[PDB]
Amino acid sequence: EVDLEVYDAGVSATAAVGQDATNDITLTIEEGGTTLSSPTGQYVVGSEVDINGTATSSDSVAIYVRDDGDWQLLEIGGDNEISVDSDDTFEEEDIALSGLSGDGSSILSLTGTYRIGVIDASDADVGGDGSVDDSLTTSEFTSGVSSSNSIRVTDQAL
Amino acid sequence: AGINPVATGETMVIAGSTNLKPDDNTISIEVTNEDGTSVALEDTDEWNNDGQWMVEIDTTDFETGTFTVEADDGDNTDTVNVEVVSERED
Repeated sequence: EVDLEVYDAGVSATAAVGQDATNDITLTIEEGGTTLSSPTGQYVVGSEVDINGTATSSDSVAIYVRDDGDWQLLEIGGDNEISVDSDDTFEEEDIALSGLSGDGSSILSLTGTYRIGVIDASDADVGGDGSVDDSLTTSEFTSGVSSSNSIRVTDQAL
Repeated sequence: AGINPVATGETMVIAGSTNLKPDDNTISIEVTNEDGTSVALEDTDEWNNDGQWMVEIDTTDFETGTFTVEADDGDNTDTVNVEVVSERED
């Protein structure tokens, strides 16, 4: 819960901290459940896949890969961020997960079961950086608004 | 109390104790098989002033064997083993 308090007309800004509010109004705030939709379950190594999901209460998001260790970032874009529309939805289609420079791409380039997660770009950085941090640990990824899904990359078929 | 083997396909729960502030902190739970492959990841940050936090995990895709559950609060790590079985005795 959070409240807005109006004060008496003519009161100064500095002095208004002392007197009681003439009136106030309260309202509640809730978090946003950002999540991914497209990359989940089965996946084919080297195949280009679409990325989409919801990012309510976020403006930019980042994608990380995990396998018994820290979350590694993928260089999907130049800024490593995906913009969020007015509908709280983000999408970046036709990206090659296994064809990226980041260590997460190399991890996904070998057949097996892994985890892929999405995090807020604002919560992505941990040192005041203007861009997304390269690596985040489990605690940093979990603390911020984030979600994860189980992925399983398999060999190609012809 | 204690450890109870879980028949695969149903829902399992874990109850633990912590001293951290609920809202500002969180507990990360990782489940791995015998080979150590990550099979389930869960987290929570809601507990009352009793210090008890409960986490629920699905056992549909779990194999049979001594799986490992690891709880991390960001500062310390605790490990435990639970025998996932196809069916229990009752």
